[PDB]
Amino acid sequence: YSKIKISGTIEVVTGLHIGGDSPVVRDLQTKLPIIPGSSIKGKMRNLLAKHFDDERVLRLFGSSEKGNIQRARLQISDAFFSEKTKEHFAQNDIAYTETKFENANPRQIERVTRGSEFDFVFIYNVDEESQVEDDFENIEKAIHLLENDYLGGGGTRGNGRIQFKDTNIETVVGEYDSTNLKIKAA
Ligand SMILES: [Ca+2]
Repeated sequence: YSKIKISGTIEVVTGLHIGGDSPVVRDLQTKLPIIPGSSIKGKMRNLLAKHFDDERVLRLFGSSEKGNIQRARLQISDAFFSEKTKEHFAQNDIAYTETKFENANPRQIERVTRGSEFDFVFIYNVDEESQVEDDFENIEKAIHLLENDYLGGGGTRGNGRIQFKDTNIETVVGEYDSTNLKIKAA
């Protein structure tokens, strides 16, 4: 048994709207935009399932469907608005959200602006040492699929594109040697 921490940055590539007229979802303590763990997870899971419910998907993301309750190896935090974004956007006078009319019948839609970065954390639970590499390959695949799709609303009109970067993998509990694990971007 071991826990492996995967951390890095999610960068908004096109305006991101994940909702709670239509405000974006926020961290209740800071009032800043947040990318909920369940949004990231839901898309990774769906995209990976669609790529191959399939045991490689299930053991990674779990299932609460009737008769087959398997626990998730992979836990996905909320991704929080980074300090670096705060400092950079503040100094250079860049908007971190903005509100547009949709495409008094138009809805008013807020989005997180491109260049906004969020710190993310995934925790991987080593329930089976022999499966870690295949699992990390599948996590990598899921991230790639997510980068070629979108999060949130307005996806099919171009919104919600994101990019993962500056990822780091550390064994935080246990002796599993994770130094050879790597999430290859693109
Ligand atoms: Ca490492």
